[PDB]
Amino acid sequence: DSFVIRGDEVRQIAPGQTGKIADYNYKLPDDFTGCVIAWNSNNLDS
Amino acid sequence: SALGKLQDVVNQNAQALNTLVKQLSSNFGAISSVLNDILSRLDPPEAEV
Amino acid sequence: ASVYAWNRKRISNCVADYSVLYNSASFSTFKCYGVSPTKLNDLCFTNVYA
Repeated sequence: DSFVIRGDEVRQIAPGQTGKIADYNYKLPDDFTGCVIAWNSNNLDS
Repeated sequence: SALGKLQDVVNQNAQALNTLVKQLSSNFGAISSVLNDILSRLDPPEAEV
Repeated sequence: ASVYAWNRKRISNCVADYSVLYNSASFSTFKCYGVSPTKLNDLCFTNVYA
């Protein structure tokens, strides 16, 4: 799964985690998830 | 009170059933003893534990 | 108020919508312990302390 999100929201992308962007748009299912890799690249953004 | 044995077995069975029913009031380490509460005020991830 | 003299206000006799304040993204961190945020609306409590 590929997407770019603000660094502040990176914690929300976790199994069973709750956040507005997380809950509404993309939330990991409350069970096994393989792995989550995040490297913030805000320089490329904006 | 001649019939001691009979009353003894009756009392023992009633006592076992009563303590089994009473064991439902125990928290056992949960946040509440009744199930509908720990289902009504928690998320499935922690309601599970 | 200052942290050492934290200000406590009692809350009672009202209909309280947690969902709207939770929906607002103004609050950076929202951690509820022992109670689920989504089901906060359904519950009824004796009183609240803020």
